[PDB]
Amino acid sequence: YLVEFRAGKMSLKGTTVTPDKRKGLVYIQQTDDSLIHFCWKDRTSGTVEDDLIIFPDDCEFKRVPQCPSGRVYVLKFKAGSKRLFFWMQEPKTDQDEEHCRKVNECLNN
Amino acid sequence: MQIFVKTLTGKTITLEVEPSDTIENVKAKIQDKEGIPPDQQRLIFAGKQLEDGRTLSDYNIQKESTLHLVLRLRGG
Repeated sequence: YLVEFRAGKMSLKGTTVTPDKRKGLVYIQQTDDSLIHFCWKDRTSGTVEDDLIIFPDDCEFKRVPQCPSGRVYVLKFKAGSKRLFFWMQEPKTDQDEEHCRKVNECLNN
Repeated sequence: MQIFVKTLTGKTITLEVEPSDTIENVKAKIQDKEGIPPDQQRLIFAGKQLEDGRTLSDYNIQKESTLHLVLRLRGG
């Protein structure tokens, strides 16, 4: 795929964001259907849980500066008020923003 | 109600619609203002493309919501 890295996701349990403990990966499958597929696949069972259709400006991938860890990222949808939280499972932060940048590029193009 | 449809150019097109209005009609309205064929019009809302056989209420599109219109440029 275009972009594929290890990152955990979070689920909105009721009214509280609860991070997942499973070792999953985030991959962007840009198909010829012009649908930027942003999907989350678990490396444990190899099951794809999340699979959305990202389009320019609609889905704004950004990092949360209000986090001490700094590995928390969020896919803020300008429509539907949807927000998906993810946390980089990368050992070093030398490629944290780099991954995000590549993601944003593919999501908007 | 009024909605804000942002195109690829970042243009925020304010369109007059109702919750009971079908997406296909929205495309027709945009074709009146812009003139772009609805067949190449792709409306997105919350990482999901809007189907022509659906209404604004189906996607829970409230008043002053931000819609997205992306033109499929397959030829290049």
